[PDB]
Amino acid sequence: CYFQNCPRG
Amino acid sequence: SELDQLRQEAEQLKNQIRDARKACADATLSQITNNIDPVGRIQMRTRRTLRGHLAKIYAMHWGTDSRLLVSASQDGKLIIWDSYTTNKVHAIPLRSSWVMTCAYAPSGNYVACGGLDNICSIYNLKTREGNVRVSRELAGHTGYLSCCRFLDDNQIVTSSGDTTCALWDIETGQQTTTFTGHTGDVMSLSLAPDTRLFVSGACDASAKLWDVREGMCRQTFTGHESDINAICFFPNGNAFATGSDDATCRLFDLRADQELMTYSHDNIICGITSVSFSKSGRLLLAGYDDFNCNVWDALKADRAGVLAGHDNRVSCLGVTDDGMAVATGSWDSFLKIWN
Amino acid sequence: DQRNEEKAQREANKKIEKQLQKDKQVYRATHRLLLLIFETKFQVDKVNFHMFDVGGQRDERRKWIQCFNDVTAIIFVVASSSYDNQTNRLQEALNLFKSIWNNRWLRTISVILFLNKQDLLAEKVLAGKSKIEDYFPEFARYTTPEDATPEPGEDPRVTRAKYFIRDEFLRISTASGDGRHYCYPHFTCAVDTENIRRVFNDCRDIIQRMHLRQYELL
Amino acid sequence: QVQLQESGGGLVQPGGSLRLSCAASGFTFSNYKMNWVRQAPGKGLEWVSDISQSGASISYTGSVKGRFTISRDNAKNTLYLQMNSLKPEDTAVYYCARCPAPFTRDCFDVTSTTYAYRGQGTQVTVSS
Amino acid sequence: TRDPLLARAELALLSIVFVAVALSNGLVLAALARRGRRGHWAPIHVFIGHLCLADLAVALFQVLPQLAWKATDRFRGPDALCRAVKYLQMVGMYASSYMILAMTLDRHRAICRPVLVAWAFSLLLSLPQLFIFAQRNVEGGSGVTDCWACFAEPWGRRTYVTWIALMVFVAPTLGIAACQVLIFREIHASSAAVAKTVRMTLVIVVVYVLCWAPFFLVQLWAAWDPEAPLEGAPFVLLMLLASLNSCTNPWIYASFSSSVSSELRSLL
Amino acid sequence: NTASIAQARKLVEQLKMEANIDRIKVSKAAADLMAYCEAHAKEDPLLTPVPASENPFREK
Repeated sequence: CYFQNCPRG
Repeated sequence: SELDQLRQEAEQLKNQIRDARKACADATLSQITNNIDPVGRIQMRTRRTLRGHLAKIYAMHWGTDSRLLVSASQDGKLIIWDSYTTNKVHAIPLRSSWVMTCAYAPSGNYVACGGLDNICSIYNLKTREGNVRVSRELAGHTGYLSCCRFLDDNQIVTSSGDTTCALWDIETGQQTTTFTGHTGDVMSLSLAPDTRLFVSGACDASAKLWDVREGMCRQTFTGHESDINAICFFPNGNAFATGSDDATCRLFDLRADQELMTYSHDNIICGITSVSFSKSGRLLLAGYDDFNCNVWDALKADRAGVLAGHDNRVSCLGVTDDGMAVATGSWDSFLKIWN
Repeated sequence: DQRNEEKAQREANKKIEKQLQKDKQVYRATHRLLLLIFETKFQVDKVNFHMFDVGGQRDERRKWIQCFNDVTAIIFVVASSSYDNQTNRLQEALNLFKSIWNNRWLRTISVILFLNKQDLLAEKVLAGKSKIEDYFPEFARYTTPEDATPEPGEDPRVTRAKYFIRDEFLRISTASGDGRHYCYPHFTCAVDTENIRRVFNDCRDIIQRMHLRQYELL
Repeated sequence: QVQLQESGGGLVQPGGSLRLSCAASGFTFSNYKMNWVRQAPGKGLEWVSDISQSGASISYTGSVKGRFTISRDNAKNTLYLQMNSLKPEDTAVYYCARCPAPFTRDCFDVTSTTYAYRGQGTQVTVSS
Repeated sequence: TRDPLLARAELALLSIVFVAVALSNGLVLAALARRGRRGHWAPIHVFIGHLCLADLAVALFQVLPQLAWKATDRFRGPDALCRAVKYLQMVGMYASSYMILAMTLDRHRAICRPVLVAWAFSLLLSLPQLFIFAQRNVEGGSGVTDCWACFAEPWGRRTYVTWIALMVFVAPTLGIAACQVLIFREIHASSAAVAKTVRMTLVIVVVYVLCWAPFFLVQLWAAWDPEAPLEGAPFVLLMLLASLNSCTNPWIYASFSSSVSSELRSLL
Repeated sequence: NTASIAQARKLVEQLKMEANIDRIKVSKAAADLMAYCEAHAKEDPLLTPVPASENPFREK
């Protein structure tokens, strides 16, 4: 969830 | 040996004058300080801080007009802050660069700079535009101009790092009436609020009071083994309080010829640089080397209030000669004003 | 006036604030020190370090030298040559060193020093500037260091005298150590080139070593 | 007020069979350092000894290293020190100097022109 | 329980970053009460702590978006057009490492305005990834559209700015390596001060390396992830470091000179 | 810092010129002192803290 490195939810 | 026999005469007269001194030591304030009310608590918290500077303030002087503040720093600078416009106007560099003591004038036409440089500068003020000009610099007094005065906007008296005491004059720029009786290494002196009198500083503690005319017959104030840094008057033309470096303020009295009460009430192991009386003649604000300053009753000899805004020493402080603010100048570039 | 000159005050202090900022930044970048107000400024490697003497005042100085906060050096070294009439200046210098090494505010002052090398004939000239058993006994007993260089035309004592002074100086500095702190020896090798060169080297180490006294964990 | 009147000296041989002492006056002697300084013929401001905050380093100059001892005592209010057997027939007038600024363990100022807090002198030379 | 593990992890990280902020406040009170503000921070005091101001900025402007980007509440679509939002987040990562590089350069220039220099490096690097990752909306709530994870630029060229980021990573690593090796070499420029000064300098270097190692480890694992598992587990460690840096620098930086310890004992 | 021989001469001349100075009773001098102080004791806001009503530098 940084540099668009995130899972969902 | 004329030197030896004359010096022996000197101890003989010293013994006689000390006998007269002891005879004059008829009583002491005991009842007055015991039955009069303790002064009470003091807060005087952070009100006006001069965070502008960037060096170690070495001296300061409020102006009798209570308008603008001299601060003879160690940058080649000599700033002039303001009393009630919360800011500064004429931040004026210096020909030489390092000066210890400040000075000032009643009105605003002059302001001085006499300190480490060994030259008593006297600035000027034509207009508030940039690059504020310089008036007649004064020199000719060897050793750093330890502290010097402007009674009115025309007269200049100095006692400086030469173990002499001289009265120049701004225009003519020569000796007017010098004074030669002193032996220490002066580090501060102040002027009576009626301008008729200034009182010297000293290292051998003999904080002399001499009259501006010629230094008439007066007294040299023995005792008090540390240095004096902190002399200011209360509006009575008879007594002051030589602040101290061995923590021990005093209240020598010109009228009675005698010291009255030392302030060696412990919990303090530091020095004091400047003290100026709240003109009530009752409080006596002398600052202590730690980040705080502790009040001293002039008539009860009991500390009653704290003053903590610095971190390092406090190098010179002062009170407004109107009775509206007390200002403090440290070594840590911090110049504080308390209500 | 003030009912409208509020802008006058703000512009006055803002203008002089920019001027003051820049000028005292030129000051605050550069570095300075006492010496043998003569700003005989040198300049090397992106700084013109602000060298200056003080001589001229009287001798007793407890409050003048009190002024030197952030004035990072000692240099005074003497030899009691013809120019009695001359004797024991080191323990004057060394005493003064003890002073600057236990004063309340000179204590945080990374000191340095520069000796003299005209001591090629220490014991062979005048016997007063000479280090003999009548001046220092430590000198008579003392050994040689962990690195020597006895240069010719000198008695072995006249050679190792530089290191002996070094070790006495380190004595009063760190062997007494009253402050857990550091002092720097040197000497004159090439005038105005090696002198000032090592000045910059070990004075960048001075500011380094202040950086280590002041925020030690680099 | 600082009646730092000397005591001892005047005349003595290399035997040095004499003791020098001082006079203190009305202060926190239990917080001053001290030291004694003598006067070589004209330019004599050497640093003969000292005595730190009682119970600390007590150092001496190279000419007298290790040999002198310096006496401090609150009750007698008189700063003593012993002399003998090593150049005590000096023509150097001693001075019961006093390190200013008490409550910190340092001092300055062995200046060559009359000093503020130091005594007016202490004669010593060779008797007949 | 869509993200219970994520919720708990981010809450713990919230707590640690908040206490890092409190420590930063103690630090700024120290910088108020000692030695003066910035004229231009060449000497000692004024430089330290501006790093922790960077900490304040990154920590708070970090806790805001990272929590808030689950646009179930308080969001009808990103308020700042999904660009200025993550601005603060990644300028935070940058500026943090960059002013700690600044302290490297301080210790290097001294022993061998930089902060606006660092923020300058931050801004141009800030532009591209969010310029194209001001991304194409994907429907968050069946009729509500917010900026949602759309990419078309990064593979328009080779491997994207991540390698630039890790070169920026390695630069301070070698910076502290250099400073420690040179102070090591220095102690005998010409025996207890040496054994003293060795240990804590080694401490600084090792704590540096340990702290930003998780960037490297999460980077390598997330290189291992795109093919087989498509997981995001060690991201807990990644943001644990995102704090770790910004917080230990407060406390390690207290651990130098005891100035910060003495100030905390004075007031907080 | 004056060690000249004539420094003794000047000091003793000043001392002799101080052999006849004014003498004032300590008790009555101090009496006038605290009478003065108590007469003014209503002026300085530092002495008894009078609030910012009249004080200019009551800023934010």
